[PDB]
Amino acid sequence: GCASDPRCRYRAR
Repeated sequence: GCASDPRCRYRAR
């Protein structure tokens, strides 16, 4: 859900 979001705890991509 918040993978593309850098502010999220978990960062992907």
